[PDB]
Amino acid sequence: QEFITIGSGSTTGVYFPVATGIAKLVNDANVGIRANARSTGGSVANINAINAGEFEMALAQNDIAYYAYQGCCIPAFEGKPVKTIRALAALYPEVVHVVARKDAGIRTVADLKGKRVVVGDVGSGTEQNARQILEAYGLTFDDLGQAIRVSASQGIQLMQDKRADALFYTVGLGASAIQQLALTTPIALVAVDLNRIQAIAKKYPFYVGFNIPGGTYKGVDVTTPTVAVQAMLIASERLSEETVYKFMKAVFGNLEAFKKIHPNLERFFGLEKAVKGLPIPLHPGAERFYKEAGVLK
Ligand SMILES: N[C@@H](CCC(=O)O)C(=O)O
Repeated sequence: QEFITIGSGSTTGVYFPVATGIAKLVNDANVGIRANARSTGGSVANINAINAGEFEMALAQNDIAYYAYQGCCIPAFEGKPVKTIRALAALYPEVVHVVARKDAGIRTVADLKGKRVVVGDVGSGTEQNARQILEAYGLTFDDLGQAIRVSASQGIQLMQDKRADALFYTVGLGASAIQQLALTTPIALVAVDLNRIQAIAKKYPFYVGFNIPGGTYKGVDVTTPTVAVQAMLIASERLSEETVYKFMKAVFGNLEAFKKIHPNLERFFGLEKAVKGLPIPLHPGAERFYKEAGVLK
């Protein structure tokens, strides 16, 4: 068998269940691939691991993938393009969640000054968005009381224990980590003003407005106006066309099966959307798949 490891994120985010379900589905297709998901810090770690030859595929944010491919915009990639990544599919929106304890004196992003904040994991996309958003509100990590980098499960535990005041997570709606925190702890979601971000859209062009419906998380009954990017499935350029083509048919050829993997896929995924506005080139095997499917002409 040909072994594929799919980098993901924290076990209580959305990448990890999605990657796990993708891996199972391609294994079940009996196409000579043996796939597994791996938990990681998220997008930056995942791209680095593809480039290093450690992972064959991963989930990543569209913004981070662009920055990697261009060698720009964030410190992790500035100065050295990562041209070894290719797109397979745009998947679903990843929303910037800014979670605050209700007792912490936080109603806006500006209130994070002096607070203990989980800014994202080491190697996360989340941290990059947090840094950009804080600067749009006139803050740096140094203005925080503590800038904490940990996994989603560690981060929610800190907020449960009142060892953190707030937590950022760029993640699909309905992440277990967030759901679990809302069940135990009085929390709110802090708004992120797109227009304040928009002042920085020249530099960071992938933010879109996104409104988290009220009642998504327990006790959070009001809507939350924030911003989103897009989750993507990416792959090494070094994977053969034939391997990627077979993978694509096994995973995306099976649309009902694919959408069962996570509610975000059922809600948001579609084949036409999968190829729209991509930040990096498609893998040849994906191009072939989408051409046959009639999605690319
Ligand atoms: N987009 C997040 C991870 C989201 C998830 O694990 O679902 C990141 O790159 O850090």
